[PDB]
This record gives sequence, structure tokens and C-alpha cells, in this order.
Amino acid sequence: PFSNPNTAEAFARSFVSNIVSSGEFGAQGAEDFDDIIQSLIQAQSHDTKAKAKAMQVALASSIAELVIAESSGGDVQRKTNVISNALRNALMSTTGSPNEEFVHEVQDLIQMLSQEQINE
Amino acid sequence: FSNPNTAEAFARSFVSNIVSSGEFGAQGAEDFDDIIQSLIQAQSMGKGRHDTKAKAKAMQVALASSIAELVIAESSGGDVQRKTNVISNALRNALMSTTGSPNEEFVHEVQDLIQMLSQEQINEV
Repeated sequence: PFSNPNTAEAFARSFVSNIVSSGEFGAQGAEDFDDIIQSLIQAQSHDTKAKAKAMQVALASSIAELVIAESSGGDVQRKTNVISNALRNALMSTTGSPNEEFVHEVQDLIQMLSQEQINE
Repeated sequence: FSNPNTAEAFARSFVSNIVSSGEFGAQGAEDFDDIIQSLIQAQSMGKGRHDTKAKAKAMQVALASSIAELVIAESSGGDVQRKTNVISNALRNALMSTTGSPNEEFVHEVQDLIQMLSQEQINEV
């Protein structure tokens, strides 16, 4: 989905809409996701495979870190399931595919970052 | 990384340290430069209407993960410990030079991300 800058723009709009609709995040939380995803999508703009991988991981890691920073510890599993659902749905509606690898990366990153000193 | 003037200087110093290490070739150094410059622009843009502590953490993690992923991408699996040591040393010197702390929390984040990303399907060869 991060092939086309227009597909990327369309995925971002759809993901943030899925976050707003969940009822799990307030005004500021949905805005946090929007500011961060919009920034990284815009940055993702000659390409190498290595650079594409770095940008895909930067986006996955930014989403994972927001889940932790928005959560209060005990609700990380609930917010992980809500963000996983929002992601799967936006990918499926914008691409016809659920991009399970991208979702796996975000889930793995959420679990690793729940233990980093930046989040202690 | 909240101070644009510092951010830019850190980018230049870090990339200089990567080039001087001799551990990364010309393409590697180019990939690092392009990615670190994009993530600085992202750090500024990520402030949007009102900067928040949660957004600042998300953008520091995005920068750390982008560095960790290129370490994996620029090798092909084998020499990960040497490259982790060289990148950690390049980062510490660039942080000390531009801030006067080694910011070992940020460096540890990058070392943890190298460990975890070296497991992921995107990195399978």
C-alpha cells in the first residue's frame, strides 16, 4: 500500500477514520495518530528496496509507540486489538488485501516497546 | 531531537561517523543520509497543531527503528554484532557532539530494535 503516494494518502485517511469510529480514543488521541501517520506518509516521498523497508518499519514503529504512549499499561491489549482491527480494515478497504506482515510488525513492535525505558 | 538546529547537526555528524567507520559502503551511507533527513522533516511535521509528549516519543521511536532497519537491510544477516557496535558508537559520538550527553536510552532502543527486526519476515533473504 505504500507503493503509490495516493494509495498511502487514502490508507491514512481510512485508518484515522477507523480510529475515530472505535470510541477508544478521544479527540487528541485520533489527532496524535493523524499527525504522526500524515508526517511519515509525506516523508516516504531514487528509491532503493533498503529505504522502502526502513520507511515501512518507521511507520509500523510510530503506530506501535502511540498505542503504548496513549495506553495506561493494563489497557494495552484492548488498544492493540482496536488498532489491529482499524489497520486490517483500512488496508482491506484501500488495497483489497489485509497486509498481515505489516500488522504482525506493529503487534511485535507494541510487545517489544511495552518493555523499553522510554515507556517505563 | 525537538530542536531542529540540533536535529540537522546530529544528522550530519551521525552520517560522517558512519562514513569514517569504513564498515558501510557508499550505498549504505547514502541510504542512512536519505532516511535520517526524511525522518527529521517528519519530526517537525509530526508536531502538527500542538506538540504532545506521546507524539514526541512516537517520532523518536520511528527514527530509532529506521536506523535499526537499515543496519539489517545493508547487511544480509551475518555481521549484525559488528555493525550494531559500529552504529552504536557513531550514534553515541554524534549525540555527545551535538547535545553533550551520549543519550544511551536512544542507543539502547536502536540496539533492541536491531535484535527484534532481525526476526521479521520483511528481513527474510
